[PDB]
Amino acid sequence: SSKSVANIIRKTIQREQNRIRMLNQGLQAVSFGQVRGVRLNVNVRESHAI
Amino acid sequence: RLIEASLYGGISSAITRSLRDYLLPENSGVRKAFQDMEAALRENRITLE
Amino acid sequence: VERDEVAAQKRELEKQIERLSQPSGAEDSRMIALAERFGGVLLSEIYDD
Repeated sequence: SSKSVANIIRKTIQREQNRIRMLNQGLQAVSFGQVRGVRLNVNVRESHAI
Repeated sequence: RLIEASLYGGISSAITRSLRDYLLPENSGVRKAFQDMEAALRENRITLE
Repeated sequence: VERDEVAAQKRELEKQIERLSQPSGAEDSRMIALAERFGGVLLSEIYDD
């Protein structure tokens, strides 16, 4: 019930954010014309955060 | 979609639309607990109908 | 008698299935709360992958 569900959801979210952050680093400093880097921006929706 | 988008090149429209569907794996742990806990009610409701 | 015996098998099957359900199938009745009441993590969950 309650808190434990929130904790498993939070840990899953945290793990996904961290893995994305690791993938994200391999793409730093890639030169394509005037583009110099690429990222996958991950964010949490407010209506679900509250 | 992946292969042909690579073949022709460019920022694929379809990949861009459904980005979460492509980049995130689906996790069962959050769900199956509640499917099993929910089971007794589901059967009862179906029986009543 | 045949009805009751088959019922016993079905009950055993559901209990067996239920043990493997959630969150990382274990003695979930108390273990999840026991896992958070100390600053720890369930070992079976560490070896999920």
